[PDB]
Amino acid sequence: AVIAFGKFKLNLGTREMFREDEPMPLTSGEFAVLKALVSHPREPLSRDKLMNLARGREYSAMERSIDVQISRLRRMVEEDPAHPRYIQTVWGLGYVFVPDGSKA
Repeated sequence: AVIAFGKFKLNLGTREMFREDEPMPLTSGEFAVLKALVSHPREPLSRDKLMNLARGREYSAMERSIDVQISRLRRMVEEDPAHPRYIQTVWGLGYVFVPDGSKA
């Protein structure tokens, strides 16, 4: 279902994410993008497959952005876009989502 954290809060079903209360809109592209990652936990996929997955039917076949999107996504989830937690960007791979942390 939705994805909430100790402080952060996210929900695809409602497409509403916030941290502590700060309401943040997640456009199709964004949500779809993240959703993709939230669709496959611990699954490293290339930047292409990233937007690709998000690029299904809904209006997500135009906003070709992942590096800029992810970065922004890594922020909302992690105030500090340097030391994330549920976002493990791999240059070799692409973008993996390891919740809590186990093995990149």
